[PDB]
Amino acid sequence: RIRVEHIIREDYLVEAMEILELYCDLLLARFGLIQSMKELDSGLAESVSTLIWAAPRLQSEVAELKIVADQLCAKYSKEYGKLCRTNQIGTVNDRLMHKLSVEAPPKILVERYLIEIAKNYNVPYEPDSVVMAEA
Amino acid sequence: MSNMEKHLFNLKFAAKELSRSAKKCDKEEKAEKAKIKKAIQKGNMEVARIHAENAIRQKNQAVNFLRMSARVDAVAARVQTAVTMGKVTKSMAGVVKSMDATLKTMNLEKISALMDKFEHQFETLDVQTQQMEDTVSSTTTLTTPQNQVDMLLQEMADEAGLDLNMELPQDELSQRLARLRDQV
Amino acid sequence: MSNMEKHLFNLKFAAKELSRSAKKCDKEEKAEKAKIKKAIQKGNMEVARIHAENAIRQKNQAVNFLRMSARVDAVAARVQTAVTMGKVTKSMAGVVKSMDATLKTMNLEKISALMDKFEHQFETLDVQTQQMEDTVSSTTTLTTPQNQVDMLLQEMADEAGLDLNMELPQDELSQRLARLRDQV
Repeated sequence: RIRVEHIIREDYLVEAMEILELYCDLLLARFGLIQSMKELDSGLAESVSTLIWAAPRLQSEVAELKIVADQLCAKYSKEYGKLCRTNQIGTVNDRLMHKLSVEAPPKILVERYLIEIAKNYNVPYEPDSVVMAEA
Repeated sequence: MSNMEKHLFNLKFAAKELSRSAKKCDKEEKAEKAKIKKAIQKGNMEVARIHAENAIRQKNQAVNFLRMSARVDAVAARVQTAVTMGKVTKSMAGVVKSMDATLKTMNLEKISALMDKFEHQFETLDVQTQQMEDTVSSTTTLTTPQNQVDMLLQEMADEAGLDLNMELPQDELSQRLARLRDQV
Repeated sequence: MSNMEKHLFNLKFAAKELSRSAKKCDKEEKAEKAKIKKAIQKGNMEVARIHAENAIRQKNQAVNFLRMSARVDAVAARVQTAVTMGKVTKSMAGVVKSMDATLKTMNLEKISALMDKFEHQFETLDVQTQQMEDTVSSTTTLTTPQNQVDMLLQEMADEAGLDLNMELPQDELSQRLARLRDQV
């Protein structure tokens, strides 16, 4: 049970990395707008705010992500950068924030993980009756 | 040569010296017995008795030397253990001292750090190889058109009798565990 | 030779010295057994017993040396791991330090720059080859008239049985994607 909490967290992290990969690719696709305007476009607001929010969480693994965040704060000003990091700006992607949360997985998710792994490796497992009832 | 190795060398030497002394006595019992027979045949009974007393004397000397040699061997065998087990104990003491030093200078926290850094620096070299290869790929794009490579693969697959169509862009536990994450 | 390599060398040597001592004891149990038989046949029961006690003593010494040799080998085998894993750890430490230096002096931003420049400078060399070849082509225009080349190609194609007419100026996804751009 405690070992699958590590697996769930890494699986969520991989899903989060896929979301950030998409937002970096979006800022590259629409890099003309970034460089052209001085105001932040609506189409980019989700991407720019999320990348600034994520950088302090991810910058242990992805060192360049710090520099991306620092440049986006230099572009759209330090104050916007602070409103992003707390999501006071109300624009950071919700699924990503969930996937990088520090909370423990739900007990039913842990049990369901063990059920599926046990089934796949043909290992007898009996799940926690209390958790399966609470669900 | 250690002071104990000297004593062992001398004990081993004394054991052999006694063993040689026993062999010399035995060979002289045989020599004196031959002289008794000669003296009896010549009727020299006084000389026969002198050889008889020598034969019996050297018979008994031989057993005393043989017995003493056995005892000195038993002692030499024990000081061999003491010499060897001393060498082993000093070597272990030396290993303990060496490892105590190296486990200080590179403790497990420092090893943990070094291994983390090692892994993270090869992640970076993978990122660098990838973008060298992407550059070279774009650099020589006109030398390898995609459609020509696809057609050569399809031609070689047709010759091999392989059914896989090469132009096209050619696990369930992972899929199910993903569905679980969506369901919660 | 490292201070630990010295200790390993001495432990390996002590293990062999004990193993030789066991072999010597075994071969002397056989030698003393032969002497018991000779002494019994000659009725020398006192000498027979001295050899019997030597045979049984060297039988038991052999097992003690064999057992000690096995224990010193087991220790020598462990210090071999410590010596080798130390060499590996220092080499990894050295690699980490070297790569840390080179990843500073040529970081990925600097590599990105270098690769961009490399690609852009070979674009320029393509532009230069093209205009050297266009010059040479115009320079020797009268040596290769177009119609003569066309006729030689047609003649060689006729001989080969190839139907392609060589005088004339001899993908759909690209065409459709173009039509989309026009339609919007």
